[PDB]
Amino acid sequence: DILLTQSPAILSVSPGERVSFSCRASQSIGTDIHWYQQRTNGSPRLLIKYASESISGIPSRFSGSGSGTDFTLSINSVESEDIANYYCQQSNRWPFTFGSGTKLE
Amino acid sequence: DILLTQSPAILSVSPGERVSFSCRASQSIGTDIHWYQQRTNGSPRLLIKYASESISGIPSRFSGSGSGTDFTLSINSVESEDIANYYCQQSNRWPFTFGSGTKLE
Amino acid sequence: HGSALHWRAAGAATVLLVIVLLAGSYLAVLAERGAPGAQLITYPRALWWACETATTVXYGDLYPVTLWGRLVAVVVMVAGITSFGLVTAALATWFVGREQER
Amino acid sequence: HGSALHWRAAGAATVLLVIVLLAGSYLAVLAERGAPGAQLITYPRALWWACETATTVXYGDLYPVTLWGRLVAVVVMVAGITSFGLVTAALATWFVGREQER
Amino acid sequence: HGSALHWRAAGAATVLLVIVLLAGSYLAVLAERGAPGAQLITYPRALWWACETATTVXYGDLYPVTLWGRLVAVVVMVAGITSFGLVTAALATWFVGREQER
Amino acid sequence: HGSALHWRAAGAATVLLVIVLLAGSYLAVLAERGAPGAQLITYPRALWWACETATTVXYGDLYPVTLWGRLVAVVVMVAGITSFGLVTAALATWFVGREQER
Ligand SMILES: CCCCCCCCCO
Ligand SMILES: CCCCCCCCCO
Ligand SMILES: CCCCCCCCCO
Ligand SMILES: CCCCCCCCCO
Ligand SMILES: [K+]
Ligand SMILES: [K+]
Ligand SMILES: [K+]
Ligand SMILES: [K+]
Ligand SMILES: [K+]
Ligand SMILES: [K+]
Repeated sequence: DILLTQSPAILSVSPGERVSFSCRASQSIGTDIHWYQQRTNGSPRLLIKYASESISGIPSRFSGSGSGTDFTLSINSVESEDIANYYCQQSNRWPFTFGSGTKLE
Repeated sequence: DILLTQSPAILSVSPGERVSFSCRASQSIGTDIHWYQQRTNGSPRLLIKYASESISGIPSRFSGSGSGTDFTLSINSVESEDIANYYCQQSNRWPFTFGSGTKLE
Repeated sequence: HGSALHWRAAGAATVLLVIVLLAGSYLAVLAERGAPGAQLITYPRALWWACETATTVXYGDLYPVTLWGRLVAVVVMVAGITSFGLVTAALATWFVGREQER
Repeated sequence: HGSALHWRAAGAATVLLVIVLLAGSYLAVLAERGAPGAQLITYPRALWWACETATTVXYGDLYPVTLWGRLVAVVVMVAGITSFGLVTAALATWFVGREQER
Repeated sequence: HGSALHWRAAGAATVLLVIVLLAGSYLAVLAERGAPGAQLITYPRALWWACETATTVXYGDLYPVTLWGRLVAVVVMVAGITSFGLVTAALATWFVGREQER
Repeated sequence: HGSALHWRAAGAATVLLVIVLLAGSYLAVLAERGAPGAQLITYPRALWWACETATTVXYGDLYPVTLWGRLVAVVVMVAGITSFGLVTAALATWFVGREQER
């Protein structure tokens, strides 16, 4: 099955900087990657679908990019509410799989 | 031809644990992998066909998973009769080939 | 309703083809999910796949790997080929009648 | 038996096509085994390959690499194309006769 | 101008097909640029893609990944299949008339 | 020689198609050699490529990358599609005449 690798597992950044989460698939999956945010004791929340497509209700500072095997989730000017775990998910091949997750500091 | 690599060659496990044999192909072969069991001085016996399909007569603790290049044979709660050599075999491309085998301890 | 049979059947084949494309998309996804490595597993691209399948184009970007996915594929091919063949037959009938009058 | 010739031949082409698909599947595997790298080497997927070949779809998931596998392929293509073409011709004949009566 | 209708329509389909190929090439590139990974993004190969698409060949070397690129593709397929089908219908009408005289 | 026109033309299309397949094979190799990465560069597989191209199958195992290789390809497609379409038209003419007698 498709392995999604999120490295590093922890990103530490100063308030206001631009941060980039990395997601790498074990094989080409076009743009079939989706991003989720999970805060402490919360349910996951969709941030970006199909690598770059924005979702209504999500702050404009969230963006996504990449295609093939390497994907990036970016936050322009990180603020306190962005503190959470970030997961990528592929829907290119069955079964759907999740990345291991990156924590934001 | 297609090389199938079974590593490690020997798996040592406590009676009752879940064990996983690994089989890796030198190229993508979908789910065209089959698993065999050979006990001491015995003939090989089919356990799993097409990566995950079960065979009648084989204990339910035997299962298989994987697709592409990485395949796994699993035994839920290993018992004494499971002591044998385990081989994978591909039928995706001619000629059919065998893995080098993993011994269970 | 006494309009030409060849145009009625052609219309019927078109409507039926659209139904096959939609049903084919649905049934292919239903069949292909559960099979490791399958790519024909979301509806939008499944409809695109159905189109190239019905026209016999295929490109190879998407295709079924299961027995039931392939059976669905064959139905889509036949329905597509028959439909276009029925249009051609209708066109011939039109031209033949008009050449008699000419 | 004086039923319409075009429907008889169409039926005959269909039955013959099914025979070609089954024989093609068998002969392709027989031809392709022994050639390193060949993928058309088990009967179930060989029949699937024969279907997409006869309809001219293809996808590119399977294809012959040997001389005799390719010859078998060509027979399957021609039989498929001819069969569907014979159905279309039968449909035209039907429509033409019915438009005369109309 | 009282030349045979089937030859006029065949000519019209050919000219229209050429227009579809050129417009299809232009619109596919316009649609596919902006989509990461898209290969149908320069005009010369887009015209080549349009040709194999209109003939239903496909090879799989090029294909659209966007919604609008795929819609353009479907138009190209249908226009291609209809055009060739219209030629076949015209050929039949010719043969039928000539066999009556013979 | 007063045999049916539709059968004569069908025979002519077949012979011409065989010529196109052989000439296409030769000209494709001549065109594709000199282009880095080109796979359509030896005659035996070039003839196989011509066959799947003329039938519109495609598989995607072989295809031209040059301008002149692609032009040769288009000629092969059109000749193939026209030839099979001419056979279908001949079959229709046969069935139509026989249904009048029936
Ligand atoms: C002919 C269409 C039938 C679709 C059946 C879906 C297959 C179920 C998978 O077990
Ligand atoms: C026309 C079909 C003949 C099939 C022959 C099989 C090829 C034998 C391989 O040496
Ligand atoms: C039917 C052809 C329409 C082409 C439209 C191009 C798509 C624009 C991309 O947003
Ligand atoms: C229409 C066929 C012409 C073949 C010409 C070969 C191309 C020469 C490469 O410079
Ligand atoms: K085709
Ligand atoms: K194809
Ligand atoms: K392909
Ligand atoms: K056709
Ligand atoms: K095709
Ligand atoms: K293809």
